[PDB]
Amino acid sequence: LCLDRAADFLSEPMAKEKQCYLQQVKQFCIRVENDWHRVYLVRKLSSQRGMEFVQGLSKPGRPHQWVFPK
Amino acid sequence: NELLEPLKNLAFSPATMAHAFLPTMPEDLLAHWYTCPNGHPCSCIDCHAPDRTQTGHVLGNPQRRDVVTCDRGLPPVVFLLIRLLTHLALLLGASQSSQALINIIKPPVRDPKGFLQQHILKDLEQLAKMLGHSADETIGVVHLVLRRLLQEQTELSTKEMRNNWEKEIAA
Amino acid sequence: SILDTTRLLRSCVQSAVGMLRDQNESCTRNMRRVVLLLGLLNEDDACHASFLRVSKMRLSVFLKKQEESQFHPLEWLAREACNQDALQEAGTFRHTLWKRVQGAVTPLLASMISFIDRDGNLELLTRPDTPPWARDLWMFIFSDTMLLNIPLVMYIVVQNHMNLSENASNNVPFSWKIKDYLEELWVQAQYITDAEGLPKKFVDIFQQTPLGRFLAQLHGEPQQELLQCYLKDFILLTMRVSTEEELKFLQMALWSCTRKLKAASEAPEEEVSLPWVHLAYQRFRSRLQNFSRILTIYPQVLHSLMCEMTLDAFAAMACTEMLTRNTLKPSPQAWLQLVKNLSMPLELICSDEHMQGSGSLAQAVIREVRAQWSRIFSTALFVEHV
Amino acid sequence: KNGKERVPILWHFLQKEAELRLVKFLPEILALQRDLVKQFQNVQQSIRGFLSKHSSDGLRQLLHNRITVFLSTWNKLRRSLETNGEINLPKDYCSTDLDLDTEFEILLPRRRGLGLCATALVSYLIRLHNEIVYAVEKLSKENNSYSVDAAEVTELHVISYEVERDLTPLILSNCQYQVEEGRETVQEFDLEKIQRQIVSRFLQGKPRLSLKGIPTWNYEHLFMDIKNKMAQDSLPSSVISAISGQLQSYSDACEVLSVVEVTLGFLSTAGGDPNMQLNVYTQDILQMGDQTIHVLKALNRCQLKHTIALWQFLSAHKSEQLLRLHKEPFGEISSRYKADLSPENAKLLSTFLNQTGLDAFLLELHEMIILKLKPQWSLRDTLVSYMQTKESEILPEMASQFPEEILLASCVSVWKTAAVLKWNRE
Ligand SMILES: [Zn+2]
Repeated sequence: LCLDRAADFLSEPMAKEKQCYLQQVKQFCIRVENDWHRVYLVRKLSSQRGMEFVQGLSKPGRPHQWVFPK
Repeated sequence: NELLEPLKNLAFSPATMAHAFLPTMPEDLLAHWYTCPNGHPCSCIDCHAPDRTQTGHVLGNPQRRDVVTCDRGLPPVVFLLIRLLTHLALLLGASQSSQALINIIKPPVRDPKGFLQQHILKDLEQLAKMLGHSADETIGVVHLVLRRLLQEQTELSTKEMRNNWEKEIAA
Repeated sequence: SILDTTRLLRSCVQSAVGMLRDQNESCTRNMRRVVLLLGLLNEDDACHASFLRVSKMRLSVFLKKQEESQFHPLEWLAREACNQDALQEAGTFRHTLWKRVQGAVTPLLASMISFIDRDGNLELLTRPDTPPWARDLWMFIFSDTMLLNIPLVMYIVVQNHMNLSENASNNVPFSWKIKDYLEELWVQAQYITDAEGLPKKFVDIFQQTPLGRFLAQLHGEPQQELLQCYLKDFILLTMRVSTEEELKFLQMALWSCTRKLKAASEAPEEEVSLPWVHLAYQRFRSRLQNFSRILTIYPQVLHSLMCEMTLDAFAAMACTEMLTRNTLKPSPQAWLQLVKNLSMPLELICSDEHMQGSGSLAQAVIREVRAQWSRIFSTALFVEHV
Repeated sequence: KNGKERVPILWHFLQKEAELRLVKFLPEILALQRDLVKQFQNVQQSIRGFLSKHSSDGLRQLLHNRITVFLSTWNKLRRSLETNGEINLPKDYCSTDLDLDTEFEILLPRRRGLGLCATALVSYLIRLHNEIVYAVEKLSKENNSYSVDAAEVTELHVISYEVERDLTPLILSNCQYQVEEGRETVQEFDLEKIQRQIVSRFLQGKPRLSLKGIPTWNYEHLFMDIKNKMAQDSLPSSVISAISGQLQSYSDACEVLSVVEVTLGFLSTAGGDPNMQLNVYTQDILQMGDQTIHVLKALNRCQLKHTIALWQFLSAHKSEQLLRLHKEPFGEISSRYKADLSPENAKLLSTFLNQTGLDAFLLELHEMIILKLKPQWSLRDTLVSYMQTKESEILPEMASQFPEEILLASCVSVWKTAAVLKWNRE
């Protein structure tokens, strides 16, 4: 549910609360060392906004690259 | 199929459909309360004495569009798909002749292409909500509908014929 | 001296009342209106004399306002001379001028009547059994142009809010205006103060108002009576009632709520004013609405009933007992529907989120009502399914 | 799942869910409308301007919140009212989102003009409510009507809910998940339980929208009200001759007419006994004494059931007097109706008059002039229309002899001619 909330936040085309939440979620995905969390985040973001937006995030110079596995 | 002829016009001869009824219209239901001979509604006291169906494209800002409501006995999903096909044909026509679609669209607007594109995006969102599938799967559902309309084998000058065409395309 | 203003008014009463219309189509109201007016437009007692004086003062204010939007209002007689139609219609010049004053005073008198004959308030002035405080408050509100502000129009309709019958009158004069004034002061205090402290600020604001300094002079029996009366009228202005026993039960409930508030009042139980009524209602609005909905769904509770609000809990217990005895009667269909319609109110009563700070009395009543409603509801499910 | 027959209540609720969500605001908008009506009653005549005249912070912000609620509701279902609305409205109204800079007429509930908007909205809301209730009733199989009319509606008889606090939880508790062995998990919605949990409403309402009315004189309305509340009649020949002889003066006629007008008003408001003498009703029930000195001699024979006719006669008489003196009896009438007639028109009018009762014709024409014309319309079409609207005794003379060539732009003149002829006979 947390990853779903984060994906809905990142799907928005963000005032001191969603930013802190996404930062905490990034720290969590970095710390827990689990690929499945990032996988589910990617899958939800895709189901929300097509795989084209996901692949666009996959490009260099993007602020949402941690969503992808290593 | 002949059911594709109206759309064809809207896609290649929209000028012929400037006075046509589209499936994307509320279809005023009136055609309780009473009306005085002066034109004042009352259920006299106020005055002391005892169709509205538009044409063309009468949907306003796509933003305020939230929920799809059908008043002609059709499922909301099929109604939405029909509206989406209609919007695609209207976008094709605009690209072909922008002024025809500007006259069809009520209230008029500057850029018909972006108008219909936003309508299509809102339609896809509503369809994904009312079907649960992903965005890609919703687009694929539209592609499936188009495939079926192709494989299977007028000008909507009348509201009744418009509703009949809606029923046939839904079937 | 220049004019017999009394006879002028008394001559314009019929024309003033013939321009009034009652929303509820009160037929016999106009005749009683003119009768009470002719009886009050006198100087027999100080009451009639004060009525007449205040009427003349208000009419003079109205006429001055009207004349301000004119050119040479002193030159009205001349305009009546320059106008031949009025002369040939009235005959003599004297009668022309008399009729001019009459036409100037008729609509103003009619508006004043419409604003002081809402819900049969005028009866309070004439009924001999009317308490003294009632007449005093009537004349105070009539003499306070600031409070009983009457806009000037430049036909008429009387806004009868309460559903009083023929010859029935609000127990408190100008109850509607007092209610509106209190609501205005309440919203003001709310905008000006916190969530807590609003009661005290509202009470103080009202006590500093002329109406409050006046009602404070009433001590003992009258005060009590007044309060009671107000509550009654208050309910009639807020809740649509069916019978008088329902109104009495709601009045007792609201009085218990007011006693509860005033007991937790930051102050001794000195005297209960009107603001406490509004505070109690706002506090226990949902409970009272629920009690009324119960009395409406199962009116039999009324005849099945015989510091703190407990009428709702006892009404729920009565409903439970009746359904237990009337179980499956008059037949499974009507009984089940009645149980369903009472499900939400009893569930509300049978819940801690709606009752707070109540007494172990109401707590025990709610406990028994729950132990009974579980039974009734299991039976109702068995009915509606099996 | 063919729920239209398996779960009709849920079907109808889901169809109009987005619109039903707004019914919870009907109490607030109705309270605002009632407050405005109370404040703006007995007054013939923007939102930002209406708020500007409130230095009261509390009441200012309260009214502003109510107005904002109303405007949000209106804009949310503005288009719906344009088509799916029993009350017809022009497209310009339901075509633009409104704000505090909008005209302060929409908020005022009226049956014509911008004030219709509010009314319409309310109706729609009520309708929606009613509809679902009907459905519930169609599922209840017992016609228990708890009708609570608009005069008193709180947040207890209106379908009020929240999608993200009431309905979504209710649904997330019926998405029963089922799992076989060797087959992937599956959802299933217990539709019947959803309907049962949603149908826990059991309430009803009705329309009695609060409004004011446009005007706040039409003697026609008074006459109709009296005829509905009372039975009238026509003055005989004896009473006519008596009043004519007694009322040799304009002032006396006008006094009698003032008494008649007061009586007409009181009767329209309440009504009375047709056969009760007029002087009696005036001196006893109304106490119209101290000024009925000479009038009583004329109204000794007149009953209340003659009042209306009396009025007419008196008025006519007055005009007639002014014509015997060569004065102007129609100063209040538009001078456009004062166009003279051509010789052929004069001959036709003379022919029609010689074959018609001058007295009744003059009375009816004067009544019509004073009630309506106070030009090119047909004095034959509109005249028969006015006569049949009141179920009057349609004579054969004027219906089969009135020269249609005569235009209404000279009605008065025509009338005048007739009077002159009468004055020539006497
Ligand atoms: Zn009308």
